[PDB]
Amino acid sequence: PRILVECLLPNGMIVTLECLREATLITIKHELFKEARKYPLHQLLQDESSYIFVSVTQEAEREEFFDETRRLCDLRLFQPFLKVIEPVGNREEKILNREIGFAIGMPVCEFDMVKDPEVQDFRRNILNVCKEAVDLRDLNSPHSRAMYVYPPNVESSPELPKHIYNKLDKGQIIVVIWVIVSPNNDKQKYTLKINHDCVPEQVIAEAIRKKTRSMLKLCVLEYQGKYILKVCGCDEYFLEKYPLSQYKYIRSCIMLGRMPNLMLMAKESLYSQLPMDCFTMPSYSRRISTATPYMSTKSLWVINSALRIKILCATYVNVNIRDIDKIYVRTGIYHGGEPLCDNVNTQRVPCSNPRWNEWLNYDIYIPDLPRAARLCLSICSVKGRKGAKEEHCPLAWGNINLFDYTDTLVSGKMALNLWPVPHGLEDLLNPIGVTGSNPNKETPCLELEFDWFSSVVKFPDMSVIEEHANWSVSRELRENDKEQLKAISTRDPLSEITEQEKDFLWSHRHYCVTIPEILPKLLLSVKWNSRDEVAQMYCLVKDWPPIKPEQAMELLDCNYPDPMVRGFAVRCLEKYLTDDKLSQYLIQLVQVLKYEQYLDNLLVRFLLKKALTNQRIGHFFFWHLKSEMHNKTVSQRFGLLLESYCRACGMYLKHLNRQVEAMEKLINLTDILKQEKKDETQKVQMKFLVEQMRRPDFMDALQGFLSPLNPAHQLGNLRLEECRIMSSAKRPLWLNWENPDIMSELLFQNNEIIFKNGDDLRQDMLTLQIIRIMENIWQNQGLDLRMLPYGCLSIGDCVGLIEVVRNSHTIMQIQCKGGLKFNSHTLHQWLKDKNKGEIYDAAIDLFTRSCAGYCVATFILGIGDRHNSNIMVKDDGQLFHIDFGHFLDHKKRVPFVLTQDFLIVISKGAQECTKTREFERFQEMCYKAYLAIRQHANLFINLFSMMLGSGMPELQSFDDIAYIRKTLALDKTEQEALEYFMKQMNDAHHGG
Amino acid sequence: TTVANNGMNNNMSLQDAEWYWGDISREEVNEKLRDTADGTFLVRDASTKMHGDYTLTLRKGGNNKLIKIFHRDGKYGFSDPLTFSSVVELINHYRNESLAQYNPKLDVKLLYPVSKYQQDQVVKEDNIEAVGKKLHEYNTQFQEKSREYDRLYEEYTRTSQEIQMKRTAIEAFNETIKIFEEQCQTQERYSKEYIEKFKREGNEKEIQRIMHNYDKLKSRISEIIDSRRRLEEDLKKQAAEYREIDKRMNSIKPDLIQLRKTRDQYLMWLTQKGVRQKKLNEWLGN
Ligand SMILES: Cc1nc(NC(=O)N2CCC[C@H]2C(N)=O)sc1-c1ccnc(C(C)(C)C(F)(F)F)c1
Repeated sequence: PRILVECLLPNGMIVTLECLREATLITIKHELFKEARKYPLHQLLQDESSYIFVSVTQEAEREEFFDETRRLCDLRLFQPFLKVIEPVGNREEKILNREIGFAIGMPVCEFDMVKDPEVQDFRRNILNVCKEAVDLRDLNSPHSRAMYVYPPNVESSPELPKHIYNKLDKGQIIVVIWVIVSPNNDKQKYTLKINHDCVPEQVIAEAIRKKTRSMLKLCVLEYQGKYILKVCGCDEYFLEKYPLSQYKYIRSCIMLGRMPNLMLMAKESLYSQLPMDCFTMPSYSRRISTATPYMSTKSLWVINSALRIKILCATYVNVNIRDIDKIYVRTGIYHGGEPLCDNVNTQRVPCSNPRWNEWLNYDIYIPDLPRAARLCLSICSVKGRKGAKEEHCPLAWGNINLFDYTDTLVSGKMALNLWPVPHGLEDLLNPIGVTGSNPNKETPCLELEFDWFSSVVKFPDMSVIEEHANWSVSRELRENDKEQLKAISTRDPLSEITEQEKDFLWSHRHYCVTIPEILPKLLLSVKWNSRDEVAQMYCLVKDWPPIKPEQAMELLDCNYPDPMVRGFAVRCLEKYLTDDKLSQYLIQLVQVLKYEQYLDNLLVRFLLKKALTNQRIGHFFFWHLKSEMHNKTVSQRFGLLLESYCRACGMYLKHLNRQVEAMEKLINLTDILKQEKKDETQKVQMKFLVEQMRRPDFMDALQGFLSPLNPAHQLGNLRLEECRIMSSAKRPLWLNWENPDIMSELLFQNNEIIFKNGDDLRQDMLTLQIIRIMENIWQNQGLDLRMLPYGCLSIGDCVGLIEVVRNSHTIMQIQCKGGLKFNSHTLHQWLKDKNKGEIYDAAIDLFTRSCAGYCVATFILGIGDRHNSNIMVKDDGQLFHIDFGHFLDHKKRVPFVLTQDFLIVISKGAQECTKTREFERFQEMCYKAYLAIRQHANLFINLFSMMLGSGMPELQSFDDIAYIRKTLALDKTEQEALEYFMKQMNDAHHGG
Repeated sequence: TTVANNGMNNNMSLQDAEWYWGDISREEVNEKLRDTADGTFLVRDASTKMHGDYTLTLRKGGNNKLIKIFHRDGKYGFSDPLTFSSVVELINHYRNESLAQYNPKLDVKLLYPVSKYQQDQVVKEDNIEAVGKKLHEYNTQFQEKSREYDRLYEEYTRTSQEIQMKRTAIEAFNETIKIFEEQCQTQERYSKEYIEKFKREGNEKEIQRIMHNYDKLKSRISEIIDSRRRLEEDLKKQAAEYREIDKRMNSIKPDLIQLRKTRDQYLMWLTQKGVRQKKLNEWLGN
């Protein structure tokens, strides 16, 4: 409020002015210039129109503050200093660029000053995708902009599930239209009648012809183009000519039995609600990359030599000479995780002088390098004194692409920084790490020298590979091999594939065009360290029939780094994958974006194009990559993608920045809640947070911003009375926000959010995602094991958001409620007390089915000890698990032992819970759920294998995924897996 | 190294041999075949757990090449036809002859068994109480040392964040000095033709006042060089702290991983010896 800010006037004379905390630039600049005129040397001073403030932010970059409307606290200045200087630049570009930098947390001029040419070529080529996306965005403006800003929430299924088709009155849905048509905002009910096959045009026609009752051709047509359907209380809009059974609100209402809540909002009101978005070309796009190096050359297929790489020295290995004697730089030519040749090692030099100068030769010849070759430098040292036995341990690792964006072999002496060892890395190298030097300078750096040809050598275009494909072939089945191929196709991605079967696969490739499933196994059956084999496989992939997206995503994790294979997979994705299941699998594609060896390829183009044409997909894309700015291994690439998205996402930027700054400010709260407050029973136990949210500068930053967990949900006025903290896991935040719109009372009058710090909410998101795909499978195969994947979103380093479902209580909650107002019959009695009557047994049925949802789930995913606090039951009889965290093995069995209270509740409170009639029905639907998962377990292996390079401390390589492979029993047959589960569900009660 | 010398009985016992390991999963066989050379092989019970499939994981080219042998009419072999009778004479024949008979691409014949009892040579004290006390003290040392290594990694992450934010603050000070020096050069360019005229008309009070508040600019740059110095000495000693903390985790990591290896091999020894968790789980469950 009294900050003494000094300003650098461009005449030279020095002024210092008091400034308020909430004061903006225009409020302080007027008296700044006034008392500057009062102070001497008022000669070069003139009006404020041609004078612009310049300062350096706390992210260490000077940036002009053209936007005069911004406050002092929004400046984020390391020192209270300003400068007054001529603009010498663009207005809108600089406000846009600062807003982009605030959305990332680091500015665009950091991208400007980095001299890696691949980064700037990426920044040039992303604007092609941006301009195509904004051209298709406004191709049918404002109609197409309506579907962009508020996306349809449709699935890819034109039909409907069979077991919910019988949940309605012969395919008919009773809705209520809450249309107002009133200057005095009077709300009213239109209970109204539709089938499911028709699109919303017949629905709005019926609403027109039924609205016109009690006061009675072209009128229906003109109201059709002026009315639109909106979900009450939440911002979903029914826009596109779709059969209306795919809208997730309607299907969720079918799930829960609640009637849908809709209305007829004016189309022009929605059009005026969404602002017109602007897309301007960047300043760096003025530069054209047309280089003429006055100094086309020969290719790889004319130069015949071996791969020779010379190691010069390390800058400084960060070791201790007292207990460590000798060090070495054992390398490896990798293709993802597969060594293309032997791991050629250096000499065992002492750590005192880390100098090698060793010309390591490799078994691979130069023409036989694959496109995605990855050298893996590793400083690892023998730190064990044993006789004829050396103990090895990694210290530094670093991957290097042998080909760049120019698609040429690396050459010449070059230094490169090395990443520190990951936590608990089993391998001595790092197969899964990304290629690139460490951005930090205080890490060990090492020198390389490739075979300097005194020229450039270029990997050829596909014409040469196409000709070599016809060349190498010159150099009607027995059905047993066909059924063998069918057997190979059904195997999981982690199948024990053999070279008998690999040689069978490679020797019969043109006969594998009949079945498309065999492709990823044929990925593993080829020798990438070959000349003819890679050409043959490229020729096959160029003519290979398209793939279902669920196993077209198989070609995307770390084991498949080939640009052509990943390009074909991305082509199959954009040809087949739909928006709802793209947003379903969006976390996995975000984590696949790490595995790209380059910056600009087809995957990033596809994900950007789908992100810049969809507010939901783009919003979740932005939040997923924003959650990983703390990961410096892919911070540059993901920061470039936040830069591109924030360039071409439109006015959501503002809303985005608001929630971002809200989250950032909220994150700051937890800092004072964690570092300053780490004790108990003080004067400021609860009063401090009440006073802090009573501060206008904090509470005003949490007003009117969209929910980060769902763009359709919007968050409004905060209730400080209904905000508190817990003492359950690590003191998270209970946050209550009233839904701003008037019709909020239909769905929920208040939105509750858990804000969690202290645990990584990234594996929890993955677990809840698994839960949602098992929901999809069980609904598709005809079993309504209704288990809820509550929304969870990580937003950075060990920080997350959880949306709260209400009317829920723990076992501890109901136990202490019963004790105050313990026995093994309290859960069943409480469920009697909540919903008795003719619905009660149905609720019990739900409680059985959701149990059959979770128990099997908690065995397949291997969740930890599910005690009485990390589980909650609803009022309508539905349980769900919350504290997932440690998943798969995570401690190296028997997860989620069926407790007694379950045996009371599923068995209707009978004393003999063992052989009730509903118990074998429970077991039968558990069996059916597991089998339905089991023929779809290939997708689960894919989805967990596309998460290896993420960075959870409990999912790194093929040491953890064997847990779900052994619980799902892909090695065993179906009946062996069945008896496996009769074993575990017989020892669940230790005898029953 | 491998001593071999099983004996004159070539068709010996399947269950106890250098090549045999039984029903083992992919995790520990990947641990066994890691850091090996050409010709390193291992034969286990197959992943299907059927009647005598008995797959092989020969090491060649840095890859655990996963050979499967067949079980046609009670005979064994790499591929059809199965002209060889026993698996022991099969692996001895491939120890004597190359693999070019069935398929051409394989070059290495065989070099090094991974015996089950090579690790059993370094272990002793077969009696239950001695290994029980040894496993208890190994477990408590592993727990204390893993807690120490987790603390070391937390310190490493905290110091990395501290040094990164201090590096950004130092770069911010560098940018501030660049802006101040550019401003100083610019105002010298304007003021080299301004002060002497107002001298020439004969007044110096305005000049001494503007010289006084101009000296405030040099004063401010003087303390912010001081702050950059106190933050750069801070940066240097925090970088030294980061280096020595990395040296401590450098010392703590390798004995941790070999202690984990010995714990895993002791678990394998207890598994093959047949005694499951009876009394060891009682101490850990407290
Ligand atoms: C999905 C969900 N729903 C809730 N709802 C209520 O707690 N309610 C709703 C009714 C009142 C109140 C209660 N009885 O208590 S909490 C929650 C959740 C999910 C995941 N993590 C958490 C943490 C981090 C706070 C926990 F518990 F693990 F530490 C909570």
